[PDB]
Amino acid sequence: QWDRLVLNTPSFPSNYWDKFVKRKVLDKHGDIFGRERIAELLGMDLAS
Amino acid sequence: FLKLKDIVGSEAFQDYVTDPRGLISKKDFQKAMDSQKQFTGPEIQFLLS
Repeated sequence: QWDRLVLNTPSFPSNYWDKFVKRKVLDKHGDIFGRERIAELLGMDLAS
Repeated sequence: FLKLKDIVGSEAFQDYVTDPRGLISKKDFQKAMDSQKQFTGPEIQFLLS
């Protein structure tokens, strides 16, 4: 419940070295939930 | 026809159903399947048929 706060944060992986997590998750679950719900949840802009 | 029963149970489908009686539209069922991105285009066409 508390973790639900860092998901949209621009710096979610600040200590963990995997900086591709947001993309990996987006592409893997993107077809089922769309590319806009995952983008909203992870605070990542596809337009960007 | 096994995945069909699952999607019909899936709330996403029940949500895409706006008609109170329950019967979604042929164009609207096309949408429910489109959402799950499970059945492929021709598969959805066959299900509609």
